Amino acid sequence: LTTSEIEEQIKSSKEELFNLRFQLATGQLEETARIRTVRKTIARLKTVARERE
RNA sequence: UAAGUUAUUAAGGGCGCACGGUGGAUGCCUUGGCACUAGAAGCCGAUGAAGGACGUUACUAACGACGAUAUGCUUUGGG
Repeated sequence: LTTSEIEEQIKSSKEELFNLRFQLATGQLEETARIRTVRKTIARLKTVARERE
């Protein structure tokens, strides 16, 4: 859905990535494979929203 | 302790030979080039061009690829 697609990307996958990058810099964030996995999730959400228009 | 005569020494050097260094010629190689044949095909840009700067990865100087959807995203067919 138009709104659900936006809500999931804005509050989730964005603030979630903020914590990962923040946690890593402090030196207490393992599981590095979770950043790239979330980075590309936003790319797919913005691909559907742009073509659906 | 007479008259006469002729040798060794090699501080160093010369010639020959043996065995080592320095140096990168020669032989054998090719990821790179040069001269051509035939068939395409001979422009891009204000709907922002040709070339550039700065950025993008789990840590990333710099080469290639990408542009805040950043070392990639979707879909349609090959494997």
